[PDB]
Amino acid sequence: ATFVRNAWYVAALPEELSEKPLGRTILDTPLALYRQPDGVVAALLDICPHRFAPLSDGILVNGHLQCPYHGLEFDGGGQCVHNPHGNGARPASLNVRSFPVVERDALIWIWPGDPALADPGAIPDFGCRVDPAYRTVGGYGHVDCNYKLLVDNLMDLGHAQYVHRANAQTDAFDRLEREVIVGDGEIQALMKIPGGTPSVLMAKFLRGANTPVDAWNDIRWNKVSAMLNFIAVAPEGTPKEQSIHSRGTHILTPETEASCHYFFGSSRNFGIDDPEMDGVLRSWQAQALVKEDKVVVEAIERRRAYVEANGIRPAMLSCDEAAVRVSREIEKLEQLEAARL
Amino acid sequence: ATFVRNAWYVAALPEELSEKPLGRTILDTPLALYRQPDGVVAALLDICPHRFAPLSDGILVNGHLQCPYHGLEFDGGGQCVHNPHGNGARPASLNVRSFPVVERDALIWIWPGDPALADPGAIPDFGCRVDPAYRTVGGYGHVDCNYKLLVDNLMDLGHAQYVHRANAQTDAFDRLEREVIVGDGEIQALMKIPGGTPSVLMAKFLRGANTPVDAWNDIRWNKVSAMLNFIAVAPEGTPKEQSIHSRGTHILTPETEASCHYFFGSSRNFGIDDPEMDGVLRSWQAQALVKEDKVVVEAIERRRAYVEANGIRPAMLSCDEAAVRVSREIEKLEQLEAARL
Amino acid sequence: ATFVRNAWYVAALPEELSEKPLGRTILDTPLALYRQPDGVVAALLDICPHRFAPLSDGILVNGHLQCPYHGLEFDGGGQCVHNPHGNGARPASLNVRSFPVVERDALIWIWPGDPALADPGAIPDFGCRVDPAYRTVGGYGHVDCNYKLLVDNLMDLGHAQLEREVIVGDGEIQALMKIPGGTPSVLMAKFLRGANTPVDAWNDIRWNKVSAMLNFIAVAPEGTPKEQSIHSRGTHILTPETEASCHYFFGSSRNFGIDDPEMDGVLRSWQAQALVKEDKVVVEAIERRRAYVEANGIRPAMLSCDEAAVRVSREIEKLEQLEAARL
Ligand SMILES: COc1c(Cl)ccc(Cl)c1C(=O)O
Ligand SMILES: COc1c(Cl)ccc(Cl)c1C(=O)O
Ligand code: FES
Ligand code: FES
Ligand code: FES
Ligand SMILES: [Fe+3]
Ligand SMILES: [Fe+3]
Repeated sequence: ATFVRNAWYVAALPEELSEKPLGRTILDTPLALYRQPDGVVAALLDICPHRFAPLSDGILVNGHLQCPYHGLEFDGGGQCVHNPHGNGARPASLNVRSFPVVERDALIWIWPGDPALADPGAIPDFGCRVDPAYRTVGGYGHVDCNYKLLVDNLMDLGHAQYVHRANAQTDAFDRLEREVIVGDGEIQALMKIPGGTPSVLMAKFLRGANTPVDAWNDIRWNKVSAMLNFIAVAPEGTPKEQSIHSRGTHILTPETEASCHYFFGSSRNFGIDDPEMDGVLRSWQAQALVKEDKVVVEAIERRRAYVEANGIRPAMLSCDEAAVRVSREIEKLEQLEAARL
Repeated sequence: ATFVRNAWYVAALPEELSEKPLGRTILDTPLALYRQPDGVVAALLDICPHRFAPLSDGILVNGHLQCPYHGLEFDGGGQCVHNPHGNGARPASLNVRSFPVVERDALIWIWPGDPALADPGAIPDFGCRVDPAYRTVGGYGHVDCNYKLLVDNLMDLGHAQYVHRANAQTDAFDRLEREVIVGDGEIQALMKIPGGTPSVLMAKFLRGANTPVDAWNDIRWNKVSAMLNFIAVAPEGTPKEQSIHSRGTHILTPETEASCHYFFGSSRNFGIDDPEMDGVLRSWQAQALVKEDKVVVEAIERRRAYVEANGIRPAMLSCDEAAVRVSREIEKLEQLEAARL
Repeated sequence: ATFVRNAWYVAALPEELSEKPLGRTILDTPLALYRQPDGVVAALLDICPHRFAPLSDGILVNGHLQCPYHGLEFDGGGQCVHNPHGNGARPASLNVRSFPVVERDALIWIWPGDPALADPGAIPDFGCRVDPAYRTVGGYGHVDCNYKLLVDNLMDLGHAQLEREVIVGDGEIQALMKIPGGTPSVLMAKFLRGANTPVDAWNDIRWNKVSAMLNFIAVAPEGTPKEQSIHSRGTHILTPETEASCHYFFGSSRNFGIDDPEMDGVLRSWQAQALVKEDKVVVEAIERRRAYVEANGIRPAMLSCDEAAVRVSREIEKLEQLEAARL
């Protein structure tokens, strides 16, 4: 019920779309997502103007989505291009809502609010995902929790030390150094674990290479819920700019008030042509983000009723600065909109 | 929550009942339906007056339904005929509600509203179901949608062109001619598809007959949600009367506000003694009515919250006349009751 | 939504707890139940004060439960004993609620209400469960019905077909039934292979504040004190989970065939000792009909066998009102 509608959200990964429509709900709005014959992606309200049937269950005819119930056909703009009934007239009332959609950086961005306020120049920058110098692998995940819980999770990558201990635990955690940068529509949480033994996973990034290492876990947040992290590890004490790293795509899109879509990926500049390294990253993604994080956040969502019924508020720790700031920016965006209508 | 209680509804097909009670919910009312030893069907509120146990889980004793919890026995009138506890007294408070029920035309009709207003002369006529000149086959189906969505579906038989695309397909759909006839508690939609290629179904009807054909697809609606259609097809261009036909039973009974029972059947006057034609009708029903229709309407029900939250109203086409009229008669009946009671 | 919070409820059987926390909901309150290294059971609100993660999914560190999300560690009192972040300060806001818990009679009792009113002297007496003269076997069961339906069932003395007698005390109610000789079938199956000749049967049940019951099933030759008879005291305790679901703790404490594995298996069966499948179908079915009975104005029609149940039911209702009246 409480969403920030005026903003770009990822609705799907390119590989998920085709001429066969995908039905997906974004911010409590059912959408029919498909790629037209010319390759351009279209996003229509998944509700036929005639009798509300799911257009996503239909097929393309002459490149146009055909409602499976009574045959009305629509173009990517939501305009009804064919009515096989009676005089076959096509009054404006037969047009269906179409959403602004942009395919960029191997992501399908959608604007669920006022289409007049849709500005592609405001789409977060995830260029590394299509940078030939980087190798990108990732996937999709559905989680039964409010998207904000996952934003919190990610804005404190420090949870890895426990929730993903088997892979990310470090014996230098106590020596953690952290800063928070607030910018124009952007917040960054910087983390540096100095001179520690590489973690199981960082050891894999360096290929079983132990030796005293330096690690960085930064994360950038952009308006609403799009984040890109910086996971780097380098021996002794080398520069952070000359180190091996992975820029992780971590984007959340609310489905319902208590559920969300999770788009994740890894864009690395090492072992670029190595199927095994691809396996490590995918294995990590499947185990950490899709299961371990899922377990915790889904359990937290189940306890929301109790915390709200009672007057329980969270007790912040020294690692929550970035998360609280992001959280407050989102709350402000919610309030602005609530004040628009 | 919103039902027209003062009307006869089909609660079950005769073959569904026996001495073993059937538990079924009609208009949010749980019923225990069974056939007594003398063969007369009884309908009791499926809630024991003692501690609310489901009488439908009990068995008959001396022809009386015995509650499975503590043994109170009831007769078809809902009267408690035996109390095995203490002095075994049977105060009126132990009687359970019994509903007016009539077995006619191979259908079990029940009156869930004001019992004093129940009048068997008001039961729709489905005589063809027990006419020795007709061969009748059918069945039952449960659907997760408000019953009105299925009334719309049936009153707008045209959808078969796209929904049943593989069976009811017709190359004369654009040469369609409709005719609506209004009446008291009765509305009829007539449709004709002359001089065209028969669909696979009609083909199987005329035993794979060659040459063009003249079909007939009418449907009659009676107060609330009981319909009988007329599917006729004839060699080339012959009369509508002498034509081989099937009178289809299509009756809906709401279960909950978002779910309903669907009683269907075919009463044909051709291939009467042919197990195969039987298979042709049973297959169609299983395929078209239970599978294909189910999908479309259940998806529409899931989109109700969104259309209501927003102010979306349906955009009617030239094929919606009969459906809109029926829909308006039902709405009026709802209003009368809402007023009346 | 409607619970009597100020009372002791069984949250688990001893054998269910260990250093690996058990997550369980009691009266709509999620709990993390575990046994510390010294063997003492602890019960914490299963909600970390930091960001609400389930402590029940964590593990013990130095004998302290560690939240699986960001590592805060707590002691059995709910006090935060370690914060691995920043200056590692531990302000009182990091403490988590801890519930009064007592392990007695091979049962884990918890007080979910006003912690100030909790008094261990008020815990029902189930001593037979740890009496060396008795052999006790039992188990756990979950049921999708309001706990009151099971209280009714039990107060209707194993109805699966001096004399009558119902005693009403304070926070306690007993229903006694002594049946000389027999008419349908007596002597009982287990009691069979012991004590013959004319006998006397016994089937009583004791109810204690809210939903804890202990029954008495016994038999002895002609005239004989129910004390020295061949008997079994059945533990039948219910603890609401949600308004429409509950936990069922059951057990048998017998003084016969004490060293005989044969009987344990049957005396440990959920269907044979707590509720036959056929009856479980009934209480869950009754729960599904609550909406209809409430929507309409349907009230139950009592029979001659409902006396004990109605009385217990009325004592519970009074307890509900007392608490409600507070707030
Ligand atoms: C969750 O953030 C990560 C951490 Cl903490 C370590 C390694 C990786 Cl690949 C990621 C990632 O971006 O998925
Ligand atoms: C759905 O109504 C029908 C149509 Cl449109 C064509 C053929 C048949 Cl058999 C039926 C039927 O009664 O099921
Ligand atoms: S509901 Fe889409 S054409 Fe009828
Ligand atoms: S609930 Fe039917 S006899 Fe007791
Ligand atoms: S939620 Fe428990 S330490 Fe953060
Ligand atoms: Fe994580
Ligand atoms: Fe259909």
